[PDB]
Amino acid sequence: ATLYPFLYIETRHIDLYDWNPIWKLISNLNSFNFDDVDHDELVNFLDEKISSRKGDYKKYIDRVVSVIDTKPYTYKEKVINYIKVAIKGDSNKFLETLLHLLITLTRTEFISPIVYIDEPEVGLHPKLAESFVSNLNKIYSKFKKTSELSGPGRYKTPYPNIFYSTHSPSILKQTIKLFGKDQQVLHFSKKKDGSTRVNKINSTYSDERFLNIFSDNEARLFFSEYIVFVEGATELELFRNLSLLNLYPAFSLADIYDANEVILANINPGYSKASIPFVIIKD
Amino acid sequence: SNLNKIYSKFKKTSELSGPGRYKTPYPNIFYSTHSPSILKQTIKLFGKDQQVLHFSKKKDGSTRVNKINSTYSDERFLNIFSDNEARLFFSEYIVFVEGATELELFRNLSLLNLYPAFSLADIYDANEVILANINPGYSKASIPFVIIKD
Amino acid sequence: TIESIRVKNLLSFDDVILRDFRDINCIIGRNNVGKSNLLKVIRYFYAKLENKKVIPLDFHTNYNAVGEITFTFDTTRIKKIVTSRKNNGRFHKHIYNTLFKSSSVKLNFEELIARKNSTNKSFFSLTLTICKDDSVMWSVDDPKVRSLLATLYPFLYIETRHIDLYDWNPIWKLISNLNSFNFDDVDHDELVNFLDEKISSRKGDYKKYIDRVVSVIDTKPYTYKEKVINYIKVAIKGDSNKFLETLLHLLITLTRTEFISPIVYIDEPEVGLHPKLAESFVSNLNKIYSKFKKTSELSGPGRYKTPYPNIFYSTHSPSILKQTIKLFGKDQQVLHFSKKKDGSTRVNKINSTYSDERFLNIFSDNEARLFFSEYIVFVEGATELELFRNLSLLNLYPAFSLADIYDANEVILANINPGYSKASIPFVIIKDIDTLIDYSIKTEKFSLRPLFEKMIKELTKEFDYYDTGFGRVRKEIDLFSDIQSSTKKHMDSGLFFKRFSLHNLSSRINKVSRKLNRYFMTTTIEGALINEQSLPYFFNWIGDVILTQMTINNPNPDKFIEAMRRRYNIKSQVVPLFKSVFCIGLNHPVYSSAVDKQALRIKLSFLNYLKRKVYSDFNNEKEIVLALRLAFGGKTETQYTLDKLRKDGEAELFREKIKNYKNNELFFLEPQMTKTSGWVTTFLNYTIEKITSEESDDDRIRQKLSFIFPEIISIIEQASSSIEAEESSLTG
Amino acid sequence: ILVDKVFYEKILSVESFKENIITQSAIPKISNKEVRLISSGSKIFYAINNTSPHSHVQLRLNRFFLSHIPLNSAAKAFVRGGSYLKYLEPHIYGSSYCRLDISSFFNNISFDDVKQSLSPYIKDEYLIGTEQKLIDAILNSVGYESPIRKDKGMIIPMGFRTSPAISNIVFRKMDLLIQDFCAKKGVIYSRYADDMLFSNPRESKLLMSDYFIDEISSLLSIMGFNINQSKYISREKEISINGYVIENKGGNGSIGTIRLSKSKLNTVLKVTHALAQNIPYKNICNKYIKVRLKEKNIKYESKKDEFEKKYYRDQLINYLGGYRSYLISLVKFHSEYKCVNSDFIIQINGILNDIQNHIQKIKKNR
DNA sequence: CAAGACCAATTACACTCTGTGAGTATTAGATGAGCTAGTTTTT
RNA sequence: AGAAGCUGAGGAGUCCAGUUUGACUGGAUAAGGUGUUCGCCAUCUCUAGCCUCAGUAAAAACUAG
Repeated sequence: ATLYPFLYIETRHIDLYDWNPIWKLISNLNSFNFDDVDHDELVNFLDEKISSRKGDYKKYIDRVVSVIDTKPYTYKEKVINYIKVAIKGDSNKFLETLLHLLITLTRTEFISPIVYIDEPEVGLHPKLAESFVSNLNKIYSKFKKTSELSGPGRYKTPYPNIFYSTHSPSILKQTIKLFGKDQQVLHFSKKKDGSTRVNKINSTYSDERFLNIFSDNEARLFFSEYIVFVEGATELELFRNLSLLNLYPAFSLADIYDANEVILANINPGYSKASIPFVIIKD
Repeated sequence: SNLNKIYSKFKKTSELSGPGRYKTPYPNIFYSTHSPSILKQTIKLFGKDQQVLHFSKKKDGSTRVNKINSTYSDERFLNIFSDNEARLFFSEYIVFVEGATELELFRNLSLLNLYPAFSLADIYDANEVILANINPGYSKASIPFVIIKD
Repeated sequence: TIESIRVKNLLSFDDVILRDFRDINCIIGRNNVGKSNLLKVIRYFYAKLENKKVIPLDFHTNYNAVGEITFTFDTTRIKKIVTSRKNNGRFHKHIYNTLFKSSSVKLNFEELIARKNSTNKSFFSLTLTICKDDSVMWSVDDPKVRSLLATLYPFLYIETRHIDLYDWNPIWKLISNLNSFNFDDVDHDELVNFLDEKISSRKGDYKKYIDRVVSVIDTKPYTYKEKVINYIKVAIKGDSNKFLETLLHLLITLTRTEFISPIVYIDEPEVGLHPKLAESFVSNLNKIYSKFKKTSELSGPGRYKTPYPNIFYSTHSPSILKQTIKLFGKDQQVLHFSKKKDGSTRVNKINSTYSDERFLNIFSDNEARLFFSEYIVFVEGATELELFRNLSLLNLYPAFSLADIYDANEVILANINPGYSKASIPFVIIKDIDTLIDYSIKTEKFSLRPLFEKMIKELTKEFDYYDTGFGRVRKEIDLFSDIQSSTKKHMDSGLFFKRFSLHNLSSRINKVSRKLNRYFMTTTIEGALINEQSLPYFFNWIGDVILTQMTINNPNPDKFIEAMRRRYNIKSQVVPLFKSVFCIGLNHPVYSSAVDKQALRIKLSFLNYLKRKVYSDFNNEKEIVLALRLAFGGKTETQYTLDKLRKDGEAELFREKIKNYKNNELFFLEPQMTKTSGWVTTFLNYTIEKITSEESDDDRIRQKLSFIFPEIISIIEQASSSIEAEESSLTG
Repeated sequence: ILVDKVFYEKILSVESFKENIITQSAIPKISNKEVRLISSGSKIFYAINNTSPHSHVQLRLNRFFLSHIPLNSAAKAFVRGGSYLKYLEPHIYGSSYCRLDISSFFNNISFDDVKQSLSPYIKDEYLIGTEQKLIDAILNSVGYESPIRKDKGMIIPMGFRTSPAISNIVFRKMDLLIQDFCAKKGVIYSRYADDMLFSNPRESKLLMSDYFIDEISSLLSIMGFNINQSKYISREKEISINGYVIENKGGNGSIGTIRLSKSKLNTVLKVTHALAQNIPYKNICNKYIKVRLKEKNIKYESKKDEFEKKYYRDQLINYLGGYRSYLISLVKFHSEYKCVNSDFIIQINGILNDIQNHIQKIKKNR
């Protein structure tokens, strides 16, 4: 538990008035020993530097403590208070700060946590979700050491596992384009009698042009229950006709994608055959 | 009791002096209490430094604020003060009697069963000294009362 | 109708058994954790009865692998209902197929013939065992039995501190569960057709609207409970204290034609309520309880003989307890929890039924306050109430304030019966020696009161074997029997004892009666105050009066003083001048410097004159103590009061001297020389103020008080030690 | 609780083992001549000398040390508040009953188990220099090397005052294991010394099956305890344990009852009948009460004699009072738990009245 | 005989490397008296 | 295959069984009746069902109405 901790972040039901995960991470993930520090000297110094004469603030603190009858702080509470005093500061911004803090803390320790973020795009502009993924990728790449990229700030510590629960094609598109080979897409769906599956959808592409061109249309295929692959725009005009789909309220649940042989090879629909059924229409 | 102790720990009056004693006026404290225990302890412990406010209503419907007597010139009455005396404050009609026989008669459950209205009035055993100390005439509109004598 | 609840090794219970449940069982005590734990145990048991996924309760200690909750149900009414021939119903057969089936088919044709005498009671025991691995199992492995027990004896929890007025879930649950109507025969189509016919511009207009609404909001079908709730809501014309009272009335009214026996637990029914409101709540509960009761001559429609559901209260207000005791009487009980030495909740029944109707009728807030106590000191006399409730004395002893002083005679003590609740509410009964022994001057012989003989009879340890240490009790009893001899010579006209000392006898009586929670004083209450070591201070008190409570009557003090000096002699006629100059006056006007000096000189001269006369008239320096004692309604060592001496014609010269001081010299103290005059409070306050002025440290003040008042301080210290011995038990 | 060196300095060895502590002297063991070896049947009881430091150390251990160590609730013997009535009470809810007995319970307790049980409550620090620790110093006053059992280790004596508490403390792991095993199968388990009573409320033959005995033996084999098959009793709807009859007619929650058979009360009825027949006290105490004057009467020093009559009055009064105490303990147990037959209650009330009348008669005669 | 099942209670990264988890590489009124001792369980 | 047994040593009268013409050995007075899981059990009724000498440590509950 203490070597592979689990963190859960619910963005939909998050509160901006508390920083519980942040302070928990700060208290648990430290390499110091907040025990040598003794309360007496802290106070003495505060009294010497605050105001008035010597010992007045110490007497004030002593008379406040003697009439409050409070149990002493735990180590986590004490380190949280010390961090709060030592720092000068108190949805998307909260999540980004939490992830950045966790990565920075986990770059100097052998603890490898696992994060699960549920709905990272609630109440966010598509640009905001793309910016969130881009910032996380920048944090990931900043600490990455690879041959020439060596020096201060470049570490070889393995990164913690991060799980998303996303319904937005923007986050998926940015993760596929930026992370590349260090990302995985999991499709659950169900079985005939009722049982959840777990399958991996092909998100790594050997063609750099396809990765750069990758847009919302390609990311929409991941959220599709049936894909019709076509070779020209005329098929797109035919099978996206609203009047034709009105009379057939079953083909409108399938999305039509214009793909050549290279695009089909890059997408590789056969990998996620059981998850996303597909038909390739050709002349 | 703890409130009164901390109140009296920081009092510097007459010959009482020394370190830790202050002559600064104490902050005003208001209590919304429905318990006779708090009221009786407040009375017995503070005396001249407390007052009791009775709210009630008016005929057409309007809040009143009256003062009920709480300072007693007899130290014996202040020390003897118990739950029975503190119950008179939380009353709407007090029947004052001299004698335990009248207490037995007017608290008879069988008689009060047939007269539900009189069950709302509480009966207190008081002589002339206790009546003078309580001074029911100070609060007549707030707490109506009748003194039954021979 | 539960009769026993047993909890072993769960939460704060090691082995706790609750029995003799009644209709209006009330719970009091400072251990709120115990009440919370009991409520949690009951709720967990009833949740596991209904197969709900809940967290198992924690063990009291981990050195036990088993935690048991035992519930015993009185299945006598249900057995009689289902046994009768004319009860051939599906539910009745279901009841007499799972509960009363295993105990009947395995017996011969003789055992059951003894169960139809209408005198025996049937008990059903169900045990829940929580194992160390968070696994829970029952004594009987039949979910049908548990479900039937839950249905027949449901548990209701009502919280008043956190209650939502908008939601009426308990009311609708009770309405749905407690009914005798079948709603499955109602045709929804017929009801919709009737509603359409009621509001119809044309034939069949509301039907299409209803169909459209159903189509556009199509969801899961209504359950039976939802249907009956909706039917009740449309049938009725209307939707803290008032809410709870209405719920209790509805539950009582519903449980008049049903064999279901609910269990009701109410936590803090008096939060945010005026005392009159709580009393009215208990009165309304008693009224609804008595309205549905038929007893012999009481009959007719609207009255039932159905047993009432058990109601549990958790009250911190003496008003609710007082009204429950006064109204319900024998149909209620009080349970005090407290704790143990190592830390464990107890449950003890406190006496709440009184055989005296006068005591029940004149029952007041003080008597209900005695139950919310940790130490009660029972005294006979208002002087003891004045002495032991003195504020100026309790501040120096911040341990006797936790004890409550109650004035009670023998009859009140017998009615209260403090001995029944001894380990829950420790008590001490303070009495005088005169209640044990009596003396006669005419017939110089001791006599034993019936109380002392009864105490001796109680202490006669007959039917006993030989044990070490318990050998001197018989000798003490024999000595207390033989002290009845007439060989006790009295000197000073029957006021003192020549050789006998009541101090030793009182000490021996206290030593032998410590086990009976009784303390007997050597003399009356005035004896402990007016003693030799208190003579200076007492005298100073008198001087205080002469300096405070008596002021000049004439508006012009200088002229009146000059006239009195020129008319009355300052030395020979000092007493008439003092009587005619100073009178009773609350105001203390300030006079001129010369007038103040003259008044101070006159007061000092009068004080010196009275001191000299007191020291000259009486020579032994001790007879003055007895004179002052008899002045304030006291007693001598011969157990004789001033009135009793006057009636017996003893110490005529002493009575003459007392009369001379009362009517000639100490005339200003005559109003204070009676009981209930408040002289005790004033004397204690003055003595404590003087000692505080003299001695700085509080320990020195307490030592001086012990020196001047040995018996009072001894009693206070003994009570404080008794309280602090059980401080960890009688404290939340 | 935890006992350190200072605790043993002036609480458990305040005066007895003090001279050894100051002058760097290791606390000695118990010598052969310091104990007596009394015999009753095929049993040996080790009686420690009253005037001995070890006796005082044992008293202080039992008062201060061996009174705060937690025990298991199933241990109803040798515990403050425990009784045989509480040992038989929990089984009223059961329909089937099983009785087992551990063979030579005190002689089979290994000293290593006692050491490992008392180790958590005693600090692991040396007492007398770097020669002897504190745990073995405590243990030296508890155990004794039995010459009868050869050099088999320090066997806990059956007569020492510290033996019962040590036995109950060391038999806590086994109590927990047996209690958990019985809980997994819905069996109520209660132990008094070495008698284990198991009750089953359900209509099952688990207690009469060999599997239950095998499981109990397998559990007990962890610490080396066996059970003798001579007194293995498995019955249904009724069981007699030393005259105490537990009877449950059976059902799905029926309450059982506890009574005492006429065999248990035969002696008191015989004594009362003899008193009714005006039998002289010479043969009512030497036959029924098994109390008799020895040949070395009056310590061979007095000459007045005539002490036989007053002895036969005193001891008879003591026996009647003690048996009255036993009966009223039974009735108070009934009042506390409500698990005693009503007819037995009225019978013991009548017997108590008869005993009181006979005591009054005897005291009047003297 | 021999045996699975053997109680519970008793916040932390040092390190040269400040980032890594080895590489090496630093580095250093004192004298006749004269007395018994419950029931039951374990045993 | 090892446990178990068991406060010990005895004695007087009588019966049964065995050997044996004459003595020894073994078992035995909580009595009787009834039902039983056959238990060393439970229940009911009396006149209450033999004596002597040695030994008797320890811990708990209980001396109530």
